[PDB]
Amino acid sequence: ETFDPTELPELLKLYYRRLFPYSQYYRWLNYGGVIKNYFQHREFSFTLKDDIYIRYQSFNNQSDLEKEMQKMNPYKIDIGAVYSHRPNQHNTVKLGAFQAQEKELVFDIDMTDYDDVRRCCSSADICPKCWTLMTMAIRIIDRALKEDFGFKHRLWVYSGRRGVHCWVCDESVRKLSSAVRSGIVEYLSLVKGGQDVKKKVHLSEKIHPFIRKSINIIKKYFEEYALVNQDILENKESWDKILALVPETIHDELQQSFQKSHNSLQRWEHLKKVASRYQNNIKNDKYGPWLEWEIMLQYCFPRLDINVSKGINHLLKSPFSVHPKTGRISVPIDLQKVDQFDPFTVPTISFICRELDAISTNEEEKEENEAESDVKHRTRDYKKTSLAPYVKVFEHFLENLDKSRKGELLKKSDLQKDF
Amino acid sequence: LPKPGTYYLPWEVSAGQVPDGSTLRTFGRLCLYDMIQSRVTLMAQHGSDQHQVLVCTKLVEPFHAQVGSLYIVLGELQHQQDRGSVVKARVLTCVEGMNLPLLEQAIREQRLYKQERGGSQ
Amino acid sequence: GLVLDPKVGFYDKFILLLDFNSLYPSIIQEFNICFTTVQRVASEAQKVTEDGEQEQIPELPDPSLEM
Amino acid sequence: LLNHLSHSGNVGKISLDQIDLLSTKSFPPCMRQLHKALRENHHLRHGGRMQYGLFLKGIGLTLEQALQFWKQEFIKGKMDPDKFDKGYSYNIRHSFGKEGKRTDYTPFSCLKIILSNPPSQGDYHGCPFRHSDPELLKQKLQSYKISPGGISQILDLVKGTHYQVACQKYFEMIHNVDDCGFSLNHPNQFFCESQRIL
DNA sequence: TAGGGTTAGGGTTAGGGTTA
Repeated sequence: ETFDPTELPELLKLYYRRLFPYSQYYRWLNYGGVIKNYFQHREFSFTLKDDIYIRYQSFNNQSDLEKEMQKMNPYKIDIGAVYSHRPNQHNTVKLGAFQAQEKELVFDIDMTDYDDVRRCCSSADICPKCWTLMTMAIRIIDRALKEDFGFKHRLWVYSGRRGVHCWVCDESVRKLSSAVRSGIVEYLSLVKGGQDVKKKVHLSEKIHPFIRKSINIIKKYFEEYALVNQDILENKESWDKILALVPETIHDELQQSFQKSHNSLQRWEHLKKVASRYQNNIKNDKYGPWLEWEIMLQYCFPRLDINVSKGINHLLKSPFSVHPKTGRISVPIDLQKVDQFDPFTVPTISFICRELDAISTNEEEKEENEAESDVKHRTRDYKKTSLAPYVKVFEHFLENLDKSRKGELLKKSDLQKDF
Repeated sequence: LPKPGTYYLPWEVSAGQVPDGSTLRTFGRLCLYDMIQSRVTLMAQHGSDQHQVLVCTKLVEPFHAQVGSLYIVLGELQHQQDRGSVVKARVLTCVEGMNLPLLEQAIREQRLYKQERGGSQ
Repeated sequence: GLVLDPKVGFYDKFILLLDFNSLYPSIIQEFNICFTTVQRVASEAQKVTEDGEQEQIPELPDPSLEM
Repeated sequence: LLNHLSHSGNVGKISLDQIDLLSTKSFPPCMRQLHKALRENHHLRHGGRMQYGLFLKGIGLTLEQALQFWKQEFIKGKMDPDKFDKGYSYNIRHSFGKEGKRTDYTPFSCLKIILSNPPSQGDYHGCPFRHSDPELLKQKLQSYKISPGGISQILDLVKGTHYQVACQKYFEMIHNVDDCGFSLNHPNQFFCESQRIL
């Protein structure tokens, strides 16, 4: 059913009462307590009704967190960095000695940053055809992180409307400084330039191994999507803005070829033939020898933002949130089934509340006379809901992290000669 | 808001007669300032006995040190696994010339009055 | 109280000055301004909460109502 | 000796309607593009917004005048006044250090702006001498009636990565002065010298 | 015929929920 802003608060209260995975959330944040009070020194920033902004809300323990969540009923949940003192008592320490120490490396991808290139929708609209954009972006970034740097643990979260966030949560990464993160983001960024700049790539004859891997893994998706779905070379103004990306020496010839041609496939083939002919006939041209490659990267590569990762005290939306516009709950995305992730099929708050009502209806004749605490009741509650695959994926990631901790402690035991 | 700071003479806290995580305020005389590791070892005499308390200082830098002088420390106590008992400093001021016996008698009298008022309830 | 800003100029010839009599009583008499005859359901200028620069002035009470 | 080694923009109040003429006269290139975009679309993102606010604060604009200016230029952007009070004037109040931590902020320097975060699509902050196309830069210079010799000199300076010297040349051309006589380091210097000329 | 001047005097209220 259509989400209405005039009915959300009661559903939000019910969700915070029943379905919010407090146990797994605490288990992830606590990190096993290897470092004293590591979870106790985290900064939170809620957002209550009437768009009032508050921050610096620590939590002594999991039970206190549950009680405060039940009482407060906030809209957006965010995660900060770990400091040297409890954030709620930040005014009790001399100024300058209260500094951020560690936080998880994150990246953001904004779907709306492709308006000048995309034509499927307008502004804040989405289509199933354009989802391949963030799909291939996810594949590229995940492969680059997994291979080039070797970061072990990764957790992809769909924001809810147009974005997907990266939550790198390894051990040897949380201690990095700002300069190293800036270097990471610079190395992972290729689309460079402001509004005034048209061409987003200036590549020489030499090609980096990273660019080679990207272009190899990008061919299998560029053809179908670009040629058939979006049809970049459809209209006159389309190739009119296309030809601005190439030297003027063949502008008229390519325009005549497009006029002769009928569909975008023929125009793309003629562009490829002309480019190949020019490469064999290179004569004092400052342009790179990869016209086709550079145009595909310009219209196909993802775009990041250095500001969200350069800062160490910055804030970003926590998973399992509730977007106040569509009611879709932010859920993790499976790494091995990315191509089967339809954005429109993610369960919403209204649907999950009706599911809870039907679950109670079933409980009227299936589960009766139970003297259990709220823990087991809520466990079976979110087991019976539609979030079960998502929490299962979250639990599998947590199990992987726990196995990594077991391996690291066994390695420490081997080094320390304690058996 | 934090928890208040109750007084404690050095030898009681030296024997670990307080629960972990409590907030306490005590006194003593500095003996060594480990520069690199941000650790302070102050001492206080008791007849023929000398007691030692370890003080983390990570929250009051920069901080001048006066070797062989009295001090007042207020903070929270954490029972470490190997290091034992260390107090997390929040405020650390220096006082000199103040006689100990007046202070000790003062806390003794205050404790006695609190217990006396506690006899009615 | 509103100050008028008419055509600006200086005239040294004869100036004729007039003043109305009992403007507020005349307004009350003409439009039947009274507590028992005026309601407070509008959105004109004065009596609304701080939601923006718009508030409520009561409209003209119906002359056909009881005086 | 330690004291020796330890090292050792307040123009009077202005109106709210002369800003357009001063912009057409006194704004340096590193901010003229930002002003033009603000006057065209009546909307700007964070990177340009803090830069513009800091500059206007540093050239003698009061809290009330700046609030009125922002509310006017954003009403021209089809907003709601309640939403303005909740978000934008709310941010502006701490932009000048009225409340909150009240740590008053100095305007960004020319060097910092040139070496700041690179703008992306939907952003206009940053000096055009560093983050603009040569053809667009030439077109915008021609829109300011720059002599062809001055255009060639500006292009040569840009090629030499001497953005400050290009800004000096632009100042000299717009103000019809043969020599500026002062090294450019901060937009407040540019604005104060322009006001001195006026 | 015994002290001076003898006078009653300040006596309210102010607002969180914030970062470059």
